[PDB]
Order: sequence, then C-alpha cells, then structure tokens
Amino acid sequence: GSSISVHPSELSISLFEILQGKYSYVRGQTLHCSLRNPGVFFRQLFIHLYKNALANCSYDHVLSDWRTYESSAKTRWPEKEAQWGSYRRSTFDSWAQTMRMTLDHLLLNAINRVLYAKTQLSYERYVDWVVTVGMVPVVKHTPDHKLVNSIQEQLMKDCQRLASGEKTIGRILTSVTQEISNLVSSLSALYIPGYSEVSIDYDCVKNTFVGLYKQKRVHVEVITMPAILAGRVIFDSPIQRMYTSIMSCHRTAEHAKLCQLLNTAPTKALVGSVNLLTANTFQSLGRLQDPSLQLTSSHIPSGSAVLNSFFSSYIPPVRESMKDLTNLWESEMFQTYKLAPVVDNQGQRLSVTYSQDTISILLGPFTYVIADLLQMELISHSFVSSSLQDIAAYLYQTSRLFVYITDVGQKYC
Amino acid sequence: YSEVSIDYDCVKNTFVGLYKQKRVHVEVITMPAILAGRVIFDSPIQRMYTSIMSCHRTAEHAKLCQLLNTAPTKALVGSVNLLTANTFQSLGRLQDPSLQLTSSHIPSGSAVLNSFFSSYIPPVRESMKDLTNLWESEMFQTYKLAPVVDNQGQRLSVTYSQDTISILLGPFTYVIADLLQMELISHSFVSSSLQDIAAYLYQTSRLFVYITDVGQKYC
Amino acid sequence: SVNLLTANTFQSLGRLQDPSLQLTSSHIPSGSAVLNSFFSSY
Repeated sequence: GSSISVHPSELSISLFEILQGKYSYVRGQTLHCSLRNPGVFFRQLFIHLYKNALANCSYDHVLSDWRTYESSAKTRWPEKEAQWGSYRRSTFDSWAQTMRMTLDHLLLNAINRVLYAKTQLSYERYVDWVVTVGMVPVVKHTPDHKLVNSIQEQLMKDCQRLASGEKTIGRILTSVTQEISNLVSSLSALYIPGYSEVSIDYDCVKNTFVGLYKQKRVHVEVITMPAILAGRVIFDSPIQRMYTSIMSCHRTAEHAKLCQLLNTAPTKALVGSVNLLTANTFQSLGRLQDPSLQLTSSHIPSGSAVLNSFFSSYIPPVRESMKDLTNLWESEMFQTYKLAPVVDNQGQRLSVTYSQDTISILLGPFTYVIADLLQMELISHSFVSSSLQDIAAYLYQTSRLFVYITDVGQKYC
Repeated sequence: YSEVSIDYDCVKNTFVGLYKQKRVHVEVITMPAILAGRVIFDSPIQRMYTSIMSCHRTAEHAKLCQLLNTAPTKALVGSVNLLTANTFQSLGRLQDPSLQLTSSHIPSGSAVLNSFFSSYIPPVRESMKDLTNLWESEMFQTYKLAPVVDNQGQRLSVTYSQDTISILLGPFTYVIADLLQMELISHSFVSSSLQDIAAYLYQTSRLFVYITDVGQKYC
Repeated sequence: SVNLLTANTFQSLGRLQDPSLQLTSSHIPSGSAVLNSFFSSY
C-alpha cells in the first residue's frame, strides 16, 4: 500500500541521452531538432499581440481625424478653394500612408521586446519533454516586476514619440497603445511562471503523478498516459517505440569496430606518439617495428594436439542498420507529428516546415494547458513559413482599421 | 566583446565568467544539462561528438593498416621525395632491410603448427560519405537554412532564411546590446544588393509619399 | 572498460590481448579420432 515508483530508472536516464546522441546517433535525429523550433510559437505571440491592438472599434474617432487632416491640407494649398475634385484622390492616399508608418515605428517595437524576454519560458525543453515522456513538470515561480517595470516606462515612452502633443493624430495611435498597454502587462505576467528542468528534477508514481523540487512539490501535466506495470514502467513515447532498434545499432557498431581492431596483424599463426596521418612514412615504420602489431600469439595450452585449423574473415553488416534508421525516423516525425516537407523537382528534399496537425498536438497544450492563456488564438496553416513583414501586411486587410478607411473611401468614391 | 576558447567560465545557479581581474556577464540562449559528475551540453556539435570521434579513429586505423602492409614479402622466423626523384635514384635508396622484409621472431618454446594471412580491410570512405549527408541535414534543420538549387539537382551557395534570422540575429541584436529601435530584416532582403535595398525602401519611405502628393494635385 | 569507438587504437590493442577473443577452443572429448572437418560461414 505504498503506491510509489521511481521515474528516473535505468531506462529513463537513457531516453534523454538519445536526443543528446552520446550512445547512438543517426541522420534521423536531425528532424527532431526542427521539431524543437521555438520560432513558430514566436509567430503566435506576434499575431496575437498585433491583432488585438488592431481590434479596437472606434468609429467616430477615426472619422473625426480625417476632418482635421483635411483642414490642415487646406492651409498648405492656398488659392485652390474653387476646385475640389483633385483634392480628394491625392489626400486620401496621403491620409492612409501616414497611419502605416506610425504603426510601423512604435507598435512593432513593443511586440518583439516581449517576444525576446530574458529567461522566461523554454519551448526547447517542452519538445524534450513530450517526445520523451507524456509528463510535463510545471514549476510556478513568482511573477517578478523586473522586466515588467522596464516595459511600464516604455508604456509612457510609446506616447513620448508623439509627446502627447498631436491629440488629433494620437487619439487613434494611443487608443491602439492603451489596449496594448493593458494586454502586455496581462500577457508578460503570465509569461513568467511556468518553468521545468529536463533530466534534473524527480518524479514519482501514484494515481496522479507528482514531481518535486528540493523542498517543494511540482505539478505534473500529462498529455499521453504511460503504461504502469507493477514490475517495470513502459512509456507511450515515440522514442520508447524506437528504443529496441537504437540499442541494436550501437552494439553491432561496437561489434563492427571490434572485428576491425582484432584483424590488424597481417600474419596469424598457431603456437601450441605522432599521428599517422601527420607522420612521414620513414618516421612511422621506425615506430611500427613492434611485436604486437606484427603477430598474434595463440598459445593453445598443454594437453592439446591440434588436429585442424581454419580462418575467419571480416563480416559484420555495418551500414545496413544505419540506412534503415534514416528511413525509420523519417517515417516517425512525418506520421506521429505529421510534418509536411517541401520538395523541389527530381525528388530533392528541403527543410521541413510545420503543419496544421502538429500545431494542435504541440502548440495547443503548450499555450492553453501549461499557462492560463485564455484569449490566445491558434495560428493559421499558411502563416508558418511567412515572414514578419508578410504577417503584418496580411493582417491589415482583415483588421478593424481597414474597414473604417474603406468606409470613408467609398462615400466620396 | 568576448574571447572564444580563451576566457574562463564557472558553474552556479546563474553561470558566471571571468577575465584576469573582473567578472564577465554570461548570456544563455540554450541551457545545458548539469550533472554532478559530467556536464553535457545542448549543442548541435555536442549532438555530433560521437560520430566525429569515431571517424578519425577509424581513419588512423585505416592509415595504420596501410603502413603495416608495405613490405611485399612476409615470412616467419621461429632524403629526396619519391614524386620528384628518378626511378634509378630511388631504387638505390630503397635497398634497405626494413622496406623489403618483416621479421616475426616467434620466441622460444613455440613450435609453429599452422599460419594464416590477413589482408587490407578497413571500410575507409563509408564513414566520410555519411558525415557529408549528416551535417547537410544538421544546419538545414537546426537553423533551417534554405538553399537555392538549379536544374538537375545542382547545389549552389546556401543563403539564410526567415527562421535563422530569429534564432541568430534576434538574440545577437536585442539580447547582447541594448538596441531598442532595431527592426528585423524581411525575408527577401538577404540575397539583395545595396543598390537594390535603397531602391526598394524609397518606394515605402516618407519622402515618396510627399512627392506623390505634389504630383497628383497638378496631375 | 572503454568504448572502442572512443578508444585509441594503441589503447585498444593492449586490452584486446585476451584468449577469448583470439581463439575458439573445441575440446572434442575422448574416444573420438577425428576423421575429417569442415568450415561453415555466415
């Protein structure tokens, strides 16, 4: 009735080292290294914080500012009050392009500084958790106002570029700033706590699995429940499904190296420091005159009259196990996490991007389950290979601000 | 500033570095594993370290089997460069007992019953052909570099991508130096030229908007 | 015990001088005069 079992066993200490590649390493391990990419989750923080800044609905505030922009352009062009047909088409495009460069300057700078905050979360640990084990330890730290207070002064410094002087131009530009003032302080505080330590901390077995730091307990989040036998715990993991063939490749490679180093001497019979790549052939042969390298002694102890003898040659099948594993891990990430590669003509492989199916498997529980992040929205499929210039360009056409400008532009036509 | 493979680093809860008499601040992008016995890093070279060591030791093994099989006649007992030298001048210098025979003394109390011969067998170049495909899959998946390829699958020089510019030039610009106003480069600008950069930025600049505003009033 | 992929060739051959790796003993107990013999491969 104890109900406790150790998680860091002899199996689990070897599972984390497979990714680290000390024991066995092949070409198929590299496709897991693209699964550890934090830049796709970095795109989710860029889309979320930019969309809600452009989600403010202020109809009368937008239409009142074009009137003051029109009244400014009346004084800049004197003696042209009689004509007004050419006045519309030049100043309307002149009104729209002013508002893009102000959002290019101040709005995008606040997004990237939250995105690249020093030592807060770890997506590379999270892929190192989930692929190895279904459990994700959660250490909740205190939300510290160290990087937060550096942002809260830049809340004022976003206004200091306009210096609160242009109330007409600012009342759109601060309305999108006063929403991102509140949202960053709500997002960055939730961006702090969640931490874990891969291959360091300790985990136990009960009805609900528990983890522990030096003196405190650690909450455990499980995405895939392993099998718990009373003798030995077997995980439901893609590496655990690979563990038989990973062990078999290194032992036959050490067997292959053993047969190489045993067949060094050219003459085998019965009885009954300078690097050689750098050394000259004249200097090497003076050092190779040793009885260990030239002969193999086979003593054959007494009471033994040798009747016959045979010779055995070099035969490990070395590279056939390596060529299987490169096709084996290639079929693993493309079917467990369903990654879609891009392929040029004549079947040439390029870098593998993510898919819509892996963004529900990984970035679903990474965003929603780990941290209490309610308002977050999942990324569309075509945005994973895009650029930061391409993201803010496409989101403008579906934003709130473009609807108001199109409403103004179709009345005057 | 920093000094690669020169300065000194320690291990604590927060990692610290040191110059001759002053402390050096340490910025960490990937946290390694800290075991009490041996420290194992989370590095792409550290993930390669097993196969890098195995290639040189079997190449030194391959060179050892070459230099052991020099003499053409092997039996039991029981300075001018040769590329530059003439064949008549070389054979006068090759009349040496070390190059012609291999002595195998077989010490006393040993009546040799049988004997065998072993030939040259290292698998030399198969380890080298694996590593060229191994590092090719490493930078294209850890840093996600996009190459350009002509027809019939011919490889050209590999440019950067949008994914490596967040991994490398993100922490290089923002984390290291307090550079607030810096903006990350667009994707299509990495292969451009300096004439092409200033041409394209003019069409989205502030100055072109004012000139277009003047040019549409008079039309 | 050092892994042969990591070990030097000079350090390995000092450890490979063992009677188990070099020979196979086939005792063929008494009352048996061996007439012929054969070899089987992989």
